Amino acid sequence: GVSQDLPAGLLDDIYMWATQFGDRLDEIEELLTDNRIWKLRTVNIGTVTAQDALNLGLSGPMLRGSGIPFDIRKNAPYDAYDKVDFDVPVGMNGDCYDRYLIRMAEFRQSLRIIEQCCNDMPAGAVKVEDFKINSPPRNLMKEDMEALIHHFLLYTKGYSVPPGETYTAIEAPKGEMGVYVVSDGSERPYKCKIRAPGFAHLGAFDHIARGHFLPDAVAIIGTMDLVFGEVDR
Amino acid sequence: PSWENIKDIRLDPKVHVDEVYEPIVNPADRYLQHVSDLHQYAKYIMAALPKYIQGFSVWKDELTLHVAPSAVIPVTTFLRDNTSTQYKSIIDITAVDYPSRENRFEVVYNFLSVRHNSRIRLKTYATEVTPVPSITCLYEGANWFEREAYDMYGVFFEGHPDLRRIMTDYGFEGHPLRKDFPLTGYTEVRWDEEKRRVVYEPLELTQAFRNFSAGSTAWEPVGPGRDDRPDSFKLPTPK
Amino acid sequence: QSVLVQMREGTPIGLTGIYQHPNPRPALIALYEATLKELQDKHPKDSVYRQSIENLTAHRKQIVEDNEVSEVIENKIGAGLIEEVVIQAHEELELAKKMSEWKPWEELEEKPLEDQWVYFN
Amino acid sequence: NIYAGGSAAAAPPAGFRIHRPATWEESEEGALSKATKYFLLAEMFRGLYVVLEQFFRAPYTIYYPFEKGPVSPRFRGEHALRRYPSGEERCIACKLCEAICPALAITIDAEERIDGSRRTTKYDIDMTKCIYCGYCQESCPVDAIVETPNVEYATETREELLYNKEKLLANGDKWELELQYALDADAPYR
Amino acid sequence: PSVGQDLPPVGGYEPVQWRRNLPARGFRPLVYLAALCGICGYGFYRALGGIQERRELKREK
Amino acid sequence: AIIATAFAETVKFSGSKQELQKRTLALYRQFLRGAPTFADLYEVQFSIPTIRTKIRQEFERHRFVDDLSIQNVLYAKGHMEYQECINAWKQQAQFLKYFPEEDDIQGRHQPSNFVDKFLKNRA
Amino acid sequence: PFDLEISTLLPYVMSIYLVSNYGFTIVLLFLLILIIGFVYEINTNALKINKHNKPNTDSLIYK
Amino acid sequence: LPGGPVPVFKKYTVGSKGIWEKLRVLLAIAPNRSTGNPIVPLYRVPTPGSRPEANVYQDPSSYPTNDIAENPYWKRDHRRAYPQTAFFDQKTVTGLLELGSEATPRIADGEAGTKALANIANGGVSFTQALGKSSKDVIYGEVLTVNGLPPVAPTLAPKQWKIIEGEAAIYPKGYPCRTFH
Ligand SMILES: CCCCCCCCCCCCCCCCCC(=O)OC[C@H](COP(=O)(O)OCCN)OC(=O)CCCCCCCCCCCCCCCCC
Ligand SMILES: CCCCCCCCCCCC(=O)OC[C@H](COP(=O)(O)OCC[N+](C)(C)C)OC(=O)CCCCCCCCCCC
Ligand SMILES: CCCCCCCCCCCC(=O)OC[C@H](COP(=O)(O)OCC[N+](C)(C)C)OC(=O)CCCCCCCCCCC
Ligand code: SF4
Ligand code: SF4
Repeated sequence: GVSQDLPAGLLDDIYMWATQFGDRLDEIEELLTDNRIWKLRTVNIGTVTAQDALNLGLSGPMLRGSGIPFDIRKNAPYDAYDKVDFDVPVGMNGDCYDRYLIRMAEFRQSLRIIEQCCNDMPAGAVKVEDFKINSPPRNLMKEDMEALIHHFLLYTKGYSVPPGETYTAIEAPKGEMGVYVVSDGSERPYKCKIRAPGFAHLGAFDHIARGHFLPDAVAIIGTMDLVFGEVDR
Repeated sequence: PSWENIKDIRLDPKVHVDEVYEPIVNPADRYLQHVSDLHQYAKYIMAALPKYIQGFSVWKDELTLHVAPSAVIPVTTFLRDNTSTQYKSIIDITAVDYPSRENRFEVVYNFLSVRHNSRIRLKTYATEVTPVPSITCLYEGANWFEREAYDMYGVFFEGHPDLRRIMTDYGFEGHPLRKDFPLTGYTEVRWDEEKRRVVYEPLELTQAFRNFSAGSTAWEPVGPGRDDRPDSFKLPTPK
Repeated sequence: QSVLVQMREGTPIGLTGIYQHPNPRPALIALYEATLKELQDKHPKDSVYRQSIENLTAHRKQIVEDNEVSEVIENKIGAGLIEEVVIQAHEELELAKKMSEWKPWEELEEKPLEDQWVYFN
Repeated sequence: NIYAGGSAAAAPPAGFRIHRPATWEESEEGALSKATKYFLLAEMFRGLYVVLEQFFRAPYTIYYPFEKGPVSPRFRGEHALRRYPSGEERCIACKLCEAICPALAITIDAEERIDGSRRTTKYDIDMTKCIYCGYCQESCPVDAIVETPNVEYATETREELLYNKEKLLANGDKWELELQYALDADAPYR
Repeated sequence: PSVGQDLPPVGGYEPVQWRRNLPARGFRPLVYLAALCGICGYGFYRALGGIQERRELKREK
Repeated sequence: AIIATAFAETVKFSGSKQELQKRTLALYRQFLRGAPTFADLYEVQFSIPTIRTKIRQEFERHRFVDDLSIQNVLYAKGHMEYQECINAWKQQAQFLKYFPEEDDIQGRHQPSNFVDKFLKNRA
Repeated sequence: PFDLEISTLLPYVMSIYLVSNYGFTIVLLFLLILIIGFVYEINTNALKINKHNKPNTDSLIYK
Repeated sequence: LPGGPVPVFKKYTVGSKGIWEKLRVLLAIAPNRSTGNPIVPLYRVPTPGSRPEANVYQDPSSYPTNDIAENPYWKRDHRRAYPQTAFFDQKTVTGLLELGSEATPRIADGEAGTKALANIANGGVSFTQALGKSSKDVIYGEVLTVNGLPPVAPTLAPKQWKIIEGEAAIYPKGYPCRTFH
């Protein structure tokens, strides 16, 4: 679940932030979206067709740059994205310009999530209910014998995961990011593997950057958005 | 109409519950119907390619086809091209070594059909010396993935342009993600002042690595668990 | 004779790389008939593979010959646009051509060992 | 109905067909209107006027050693071994902070002292391999080690950056008035 | 039970702005072109007048 | 990545021992043709026949290997090594991994006997 | 050759009063003769560096 | 238009006062734009180490879990109620094709049905032999769809798209990006 509960007055503060971030973003939008220099630098740069966007394994803003309506939080939803209403931007030409426009719109959609989630926040527990996978609170483990036993064991040994394998993918803002973890049945993972989006984006670099000029080899790095914690680990 | 006369929201009547009501339910119960669907789909695929599909496993919302190594290119082709499957996007391929098996590595392949919104896994096997055939013939995004599975595990992909190491040191001898390879490795780096270069030396630590895996449980922590195999896909008891 | 499957320039379309394809349903029908002829030619009729792609291309061919507008059929077909559907029918045609060289209705040639495929109970 | 096979109810949506892009002759703007915006750089000037507006507003810069930025009490900086009221070391050598530490920074040796009480002989943190996860503070039942919000302790040698028991007891001495403020606001939330 | 948490308001917050606020500003482009031609033509009036005066001054000298 | 690197080879496994012997001798020829560009490229102290004797010595390490698959894995590792060395990707500090013996004398007191191994308990 | 034209205008614009109505037309003819070589240059697309790889426009035919 | 332009007195930002605001509504692109700087008496007062809500906080709970007396843990444990991977070889699929199912038992002779199980468990039959032996409506019942079609690759929750194209869209027409919902 979550590490601990929110502080005492933060829900009233994210609202106060969002009220002004709505215009702080339109302001950044104005000197780039219809800048003719920013336009000419990225209009037919980095074009990927929708059929080889699948063959390269591209996802997120690069797959939706090419016209394909696919994102995980609508298609295979998780973590209370069912309960929150929003729409999705998808470009039409496979270029750096539509990959820019869908980010500038995903800003807006994320702000829509934030205000819907501040309005619809319920009460209740913030961690999972049982003390065999995460710790009791310190009010309890200092007087409860069971809870002191569970607190002592979840930190020395840890909890045990049942034996199995899973590939779980969510939508990072870079793209589809997944993890393939093999559980022995022990308290250490037998195997973990991170599928980073930017690994497949940088592997796809040769396929796109053929026949571009040298300056337009730099504007295409900034659309696959390589942070390099992703690409090598 | 001012920023002086704007209302505060800290002074407000807020939500307050006496008591929270959350019903308890098994998370595996929401999958079951789709899991049954997945079973039927897999029983079709094995019936469609009996020469090439040794097995399958359905855990919970996740399908795995168990396929032999010389059987991988006829299966992936099928998964790319059949109108029912259409597993266009390569997602993630890698290896896992089980040193207790004869064929040490198993090589897993993850595919996404963005049409039908479905994932599939393909498992083959490989020894340290014997290859797996490469699917970079079909997928141009696969080869880097194959290449990473080369460097961390030593698994080969026959028919691969530019198989070499990636995300490791150039003169690195060893395959790191491998149970005989130690954690801290074999060598270390320092600046030799005499030769005015970095030298690579056998490894030595100022604090030795202390694993606390010695000291695990002596009681087996989880049961066998229940099944979500449907009654359609298990053998009938006689009478 | 020769058939067109994918326009790579022309009137633009919602997807990148694909363009609007002139006269889709003759190319569609001819692709379907090539698939059914190839498949009844070179596969044994006990095959589950052959039976299913027979019934599948027969169902799609029936839908394409019945209705006459294009976006009545692309909602009844259930795949994407008909440029996509023609690409898919071409793809199942070349899949069906490869399957008779690979011959996958046989028994499996590579049986696993039993130390193979055990996962920590 | 019944669908085909390769066919779900995920048909194309009503309106997934594009409209054909407009030619030059089917446009509402005149050539004169369109090319006045071309040669007189209209939206370039609009984006120019944006940052001109921004010249005339208040900057955000705070002056760092004279004005510090945000603090929550949850924040984590250097380490401190606290003491009881009436001065007792609190560290009952339970090895939990060592067992949980994700980067193996803690090392402890523990011996029974003359009182028969259980204390650490040796406590040590490598601050070069510390990662500030706070698990060592979350784990301690006595709440003996904490994270003070000090981040301003930057050193010049590695030897200075290896904190034994004595440096951490001096830290828990020095920051104790502050750690009162931190744990008065954190302890219910823990 | 739940006591002392951060909770939302009894009626919720009022909606923030997530649409694009890019209103089309300025005159029509033909207004700017007409003003440009008017300014430039008046400048040509004064400039060509001054050249003719300077020619008459040169005649005098 | 449809275009591959310059000194690439599609990795291909031989069912015959002799065609792998053909490929091994071709690889030795590639290495020894490239010894002078290795001497220029990595700014080395010594001269080219020491690169050539190291290439020959690294091949006489693996001469009496019988099993054909192990010789295939050996040939693939060797071609990857050639491709790294020829393309100037390896640097001088890892090019001189191959020469631990040549750079310096590491000092006195080389233990040979049991007793001078014993006096420093193999150190 | 364009730079040599720009400094060929430089004797004219100093003599502009003395050759009034006559050197005006000679300069008009001079400028237009060089405008024709310029429209040669931009009709030929001479100063472009153009990218060698297309989307490969050629369609997908079969059999 | 539910999330449309709001004026800048509902935006919690320091703004301006006096006739300087009458000057900046004439000198603006959109007059309903904030200045960026949050209102100091509103934004983060009281500071987070000084909160009256911290002394009243108690740890939260749901009812059928914090319940003191009626629940035992083995009824609401689900880590030990995990399902396992149903691993199927080819000979158990031959067994499912020839003997039947627990929904569909094609087995009489229970005493002899054990030894009818046995030879397939030994590998008497093979799988393509089972596909040839088996009926056409068992092929169209259990292997294929009841209409004879291949089963489509299953998804858990299908997503039907609905393109928003009017002025409820995020970009007006002429921009190369579309809202898909
Ligand atoms: C109908 C009108 C009148 C008719 C008479 C004919 C013309 C008379 C007026 C002449 C004045 C011309 C001024 C310069 C013309 C610039 C024209 C232009 O926009 O260049 C286009 C060029 C690329 O052309 P293209 O590929 O077709 O794409 C254009 C997108 N539509 O784009 C480019 O290559 C880059 C564009 C660079 C623009 C300059 C960028 C930096 C300089 C900014 C200067 C701003 C000055 C403000 C200073 C304020 C001081 C207080
Ligand atoms: C020093 C010599 C150089 C001077 C600069 C060049 C001349 C100016 C030409 C462009 C401006 C103009 O006059 O544009 C006039 C137009 C009028 O548009 P509207 O009718 O309000 O649109 C209505 C659209 N609604 C319905 C959406 C609202 O925009 C403006 O008022 C915007 C403010 C322009 C401020 C001028 C910038 C300089 C600030 C200092 C004040 C002098
Ligand atoms: C190719 C574009 C042709 C445009 C034609 C426009 C017709 C305007 C006629 C008005 C006549 C007038 O009012 O002119 C009067 C002015 C001043 O004259 P003055 O010194 O007071 O006269 C003294 C006569 N004495 C000596 C006998 C006493 O003289 C001019 O030169 C200015 C002409 C007006 C502006 C022309 C702008 C041309 C810009 C072209 C850039 C492309
Ligand atoms: S500081 Fe805490 S966790 Fe560490 S040994 Fe002392 S009591 Fe245990
Ligand atoms: S903060 Fe984390 S890394 Fe640092 S000593 Fe505590 S548990 Fe270890």
